[PDB]
Amino acid sequence: LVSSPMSILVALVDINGTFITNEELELEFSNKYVRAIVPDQTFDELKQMLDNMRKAGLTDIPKMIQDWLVDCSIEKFPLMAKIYSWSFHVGFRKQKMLDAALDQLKTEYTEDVDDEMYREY
Amino acid sequence: EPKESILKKLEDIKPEQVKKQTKLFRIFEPRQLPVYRANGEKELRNRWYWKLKRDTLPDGDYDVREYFLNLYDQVLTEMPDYLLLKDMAVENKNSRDAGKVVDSETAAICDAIFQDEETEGVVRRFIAEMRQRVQADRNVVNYPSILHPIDHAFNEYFLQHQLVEPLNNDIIFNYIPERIRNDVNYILNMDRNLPSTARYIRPNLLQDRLNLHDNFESLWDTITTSNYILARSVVPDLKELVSTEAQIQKMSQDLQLEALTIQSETQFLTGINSQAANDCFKTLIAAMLSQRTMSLDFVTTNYMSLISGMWLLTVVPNDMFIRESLVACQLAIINTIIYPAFGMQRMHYRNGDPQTPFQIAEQQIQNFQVANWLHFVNNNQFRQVVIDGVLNQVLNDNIRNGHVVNQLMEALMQLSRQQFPTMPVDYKRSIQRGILLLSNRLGQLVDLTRLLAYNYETLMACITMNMQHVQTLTTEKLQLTSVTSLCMLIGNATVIPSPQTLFHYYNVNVNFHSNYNERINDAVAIITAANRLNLYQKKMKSIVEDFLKRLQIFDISRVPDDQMYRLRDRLRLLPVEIRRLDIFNLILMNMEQIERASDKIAQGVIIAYRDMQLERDEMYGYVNIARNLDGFQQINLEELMRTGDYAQITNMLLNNQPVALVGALPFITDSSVISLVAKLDATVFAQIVKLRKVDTLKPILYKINSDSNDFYLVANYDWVPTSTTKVYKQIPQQFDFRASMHMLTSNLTFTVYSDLLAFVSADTVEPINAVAFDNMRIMNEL
Repeated sequence: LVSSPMSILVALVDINGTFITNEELELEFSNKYVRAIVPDQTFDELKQMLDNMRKAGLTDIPKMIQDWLVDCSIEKFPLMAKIYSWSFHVGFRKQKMLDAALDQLKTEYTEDVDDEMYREY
Repeated sequence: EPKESILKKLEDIKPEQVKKQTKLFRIFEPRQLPVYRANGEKELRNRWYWKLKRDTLPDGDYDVREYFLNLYDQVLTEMPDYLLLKDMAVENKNSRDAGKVVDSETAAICDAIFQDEETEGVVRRFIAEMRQRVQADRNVVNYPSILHPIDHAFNEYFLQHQLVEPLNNDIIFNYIPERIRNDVNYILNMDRNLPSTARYIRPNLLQDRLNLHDNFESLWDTITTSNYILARSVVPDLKELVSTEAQIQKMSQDLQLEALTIQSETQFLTGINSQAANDCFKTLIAAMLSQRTMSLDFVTTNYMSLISGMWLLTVVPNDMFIRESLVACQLAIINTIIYPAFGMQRMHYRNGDPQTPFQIAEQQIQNFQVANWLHFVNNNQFRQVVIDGVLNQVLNDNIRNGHVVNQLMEALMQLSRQQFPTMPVDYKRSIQRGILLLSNRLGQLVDLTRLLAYNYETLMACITMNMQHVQTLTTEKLQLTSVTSLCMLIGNATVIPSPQTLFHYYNVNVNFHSNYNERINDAVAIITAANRLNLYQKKMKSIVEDFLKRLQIFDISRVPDDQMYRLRDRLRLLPVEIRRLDIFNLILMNMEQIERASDKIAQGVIIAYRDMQLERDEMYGYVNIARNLDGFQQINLEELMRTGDYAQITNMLLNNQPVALVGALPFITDSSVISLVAKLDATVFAQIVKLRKVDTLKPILYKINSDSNDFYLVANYDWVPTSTTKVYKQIPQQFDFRASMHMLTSNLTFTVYSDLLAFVSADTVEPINAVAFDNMRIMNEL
């Protein structure tokens, strides 16, 4: 729940200069400027994610995300990165092997697939 | 500041605020007032007169001129870029055809006049005939409007001097710079046919009228820094650079380095990485584009730095480098590579010498290849060419095709064959190793020179302001290790500006240029208007501060006042824009009429000492108004207040000498006949002698008619009132409904567009097949 918004947040920050990988750790830096293009559906998904946060009893984290959403600046993005990192420290989820496996092998196979696509693949 | 903040400021500039008129500009309104007979008796019928909508004119002639400067500012704010009168149209409820009029205020006047019982039937007939006419063939529409003549003049100027022009696909295509269209490496396409009723607004791309490149060194430094940041932002990034590890290993093999010394190497290999190569590419192209001076940073112990500097001075005109750094680099090259190669004694070069080290070496060197390369480096300069109306700095055609790289190579080869008579063999070996490292990549160097030139000219096609070549206050530091990295790591991958990148760069330049010109126009208009309105107590520093703040790339906290006043002086010599100038001409023509319409101030007071009959004016009855100051000596109240010398006025008041005190004054409207008989109007001037102040002066205006409490005296004694004082003031103009009807004409409808290049889809050919000006591929190495 807490880590979900990040997948959208990265798409809301404009690039004002960036790094470019060359060979395995080597970075050449660009002054390129890129504006963040975000459709309304993505904003609806982010709203749904914050609603899910609040439905689970979260008040401070969604409020922080909403406050950051006023400007969507990279200078205040460290708080978003902080929330993202903190989400993973609530421990592991060592559920039973049966439930975890059944979740993994939960398949809905169909004969109604695109034969052309599968043959090309 | 951080470069990112500067880039954000530059890329946040919008094209221009587009103004639409929603209501007709109006200084006047009709107002119904009671009228009185020639004997002062009230009539049963009122009359409509023209009055100021917002009567807020101040006291004092200077303050009135200030008010009119403020009015000029307001009108310029209300001046629209385009106008469609169908938006202003409202229903005329008394129209026979149920037609429309503009604006809603006209409809309000029409309703008030029609519903009034005192309205002549001809006026009601006329109101019934008021309707709009649509000519869809010409895309025109005419609407009736009720306007004061000054209001009509202003609105007519707005209607007839709009800024929108027809837009079509050909205009959109020609909006692209001609050199981008001429380039065969870009394919341009459209998917829309713009309608015949489409409109657009041309940016004001006039060249710099302030000439900030001349003697405004700090402002020019700021401008050049902004241009440099923008150019860096748009310069493409190098790709498929030779692997730094692989190239370092190859260079170690060529140098026969001792094992494990690659990390510690400082004569050839230090500072070689892809980041430095990309930074060198960006720095060179951006500095040339923005015409920003460059500073060379190097360590004389690094021979590779000197050989890369030889290449750099071959390809980049030497005027692009600050003199001291160029001199140091040339001296290192001469004393480390050339003179020791030819056995010449080390050059003892004097700091401040009129000649560069290469200029001396060219005379002193007998080898033809080395001397020829030295001469070319000495004389390699930009060419100032006006292309498509923009001044540009063009590289030599031999640089553009990479041919100079051969000349340099020849010199280098001749240096590799020399004996170095005075040096140990290891010195010759080191120089040969450096030359070998550079010359193992001769084809790559030719390709890199051609790529630099092509990217430079392609991005130069997108510049809209003149490329003025002048040394800047500060420099951009270029490390020669970055040049070495660029030389040693550049691959065979052709990187050229993306068409969308070119369009964005051109749009940013256009927006900056248009903002510059529009703020120049605003400042010039305000300064010229203030000068023509004789606002001698006005300090124009605020105007220049607003101008610089709206330029949005200068921090005014670092701009002293003398520089701002120099900017004011330069702006003061520029002509005013045609629209602003015509608006100010209208205001100058009509300001006397606007001021005399005020009911809050009078134009003066005539202090005579004889009985002058009160004038008959239907909207006043009997009133002690003077239509003109004829036959009276005039004392200017503004001059009296400015100088503070009350000797003349005191002498005239003590000696009962008839005079006229001229200037915007407030007055007391007293309707009492007993007050007039008591001669109170003559009692309001002693305070001038008492206190030597005229700002408190408030002449009495008598308004004697049947509404006066003691008007029977006028009626029962066949007596025409007389007064010894008069108020220099005008009477309101009657509102004639028929004479105030004007058919305002506009276009029925059109659509205005802002970003023309949004309609252009542009692609690049495969970079392997991208060609240069000479019709050959930019890069041919394989």
